[PDB]
Amino acid sequence: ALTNAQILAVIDSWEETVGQFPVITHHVPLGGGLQGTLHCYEIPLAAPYGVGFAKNGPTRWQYKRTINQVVHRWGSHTVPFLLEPDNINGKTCTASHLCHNTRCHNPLHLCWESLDDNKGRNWCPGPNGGCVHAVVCLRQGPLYGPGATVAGPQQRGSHFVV
Amino acid sequence: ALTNAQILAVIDSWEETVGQFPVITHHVPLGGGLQGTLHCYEIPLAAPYGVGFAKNGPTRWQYKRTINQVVHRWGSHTVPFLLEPDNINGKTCTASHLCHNTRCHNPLHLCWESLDDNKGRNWCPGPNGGCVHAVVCLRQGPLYGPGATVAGPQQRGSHFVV
DNA sequence: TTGACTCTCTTAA
DNA sequence: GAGAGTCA
DNA sequence: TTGACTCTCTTAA
DNA sequence: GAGAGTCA
Ligand SMILES: [Mn+2]
Ligand SMILES: [Mn+2]
Ligand SMILES: [Zn+2]
Ligand SMILES: [Zn+2]
Ligand SMILES: [Zn+2]
Ligand SMILES: [Zn+2]
Repeated sequence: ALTNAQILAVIDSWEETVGQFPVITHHVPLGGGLQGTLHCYEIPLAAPYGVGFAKNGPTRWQYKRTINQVVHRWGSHTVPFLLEPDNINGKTCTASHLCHNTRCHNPLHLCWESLDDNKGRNWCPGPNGGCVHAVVCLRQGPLYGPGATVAGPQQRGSHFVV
Repeated sequence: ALTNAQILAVIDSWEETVGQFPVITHHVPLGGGLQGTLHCYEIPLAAPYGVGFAKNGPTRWQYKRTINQVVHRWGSHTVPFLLEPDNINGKTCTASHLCHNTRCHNPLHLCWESLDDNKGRNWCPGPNGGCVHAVVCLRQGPLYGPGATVAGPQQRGSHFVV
């Protein structure tokens, strides 16, 4: 089993490599009509991606290191959290982008939480619009808003009450 | 079926059968520290479910009718919206429970919207807690809250900024 | 040991 | 959140 | 014609 | 949002 020192070494080599990714400045809604700035460290669109990185899906990557002749591989956004509990309330922990930008590997833009918590950030009003996430959102969720519902609740007869 | 008359007949028959489903009262959070009452028309747990209904999944049902000697079948919650566009902005329209209760077939608890709009209601603060859905929520979403994030954004070195 | 591909899987609407 | 097939 | 089962699929995290 | 195989 990899030691804590060895894991810290993986985390450090990961940070070293990701820190050299292109840094892209994005202006983002914070909620409450305010705008803020996020700096994403974006993995390249095509190979080569950086030492240890490889693409396993359109918006999926993995980080790989070989330690004492054994190959180890992790989801590319999971590496910052290798020393954290990997489940909570019986739910698997997932890497969760506070910037909602999959290519970003900035660990200051990631948290470690259930898939439900993760998904729900998409509709959050944002840190200046009423976010109640204990680990606060960095921005308003991209899907926040009135929605585009096509048809509302309705009945033709009188069989129902709300 | 194809004709408006035939579609109205399907909707009316569906409403008549669903109108005989047991009415179950559910007290629900509305947001803002307030609570309300919903009356769900709940499909039975086991066969027989009602004329035209059959279960295709633990929480999935279908409605079927024979028109012009041909069998026509729909997802059991889609029938109220058979006269509505089946897509919006190129995204498939889905039946969406405002009461977050799958067994419920009360059309006054259903809306017709994209899967994203549908999902996002799970985290809405609710009609008295700040819901901005244009077709308003009937209750606070069951997943609204601070979440249970295990680890927040963090770095070991000094390569990153927010 | 490393890169660049390949494949399938999870969850809850 | 969906569609469709197999039997009786 | 109607009922009661079976199977796999879609989406975007 | 994930894990794992192949080949050189
Ligand atoms: Mn996310
Ligand atoms: Mn729903
Ligand atoms: Zn980012
Ligand atoms: Zn938030
Ligand atoms: Zn209901
Ligand atoms: Zn709402």
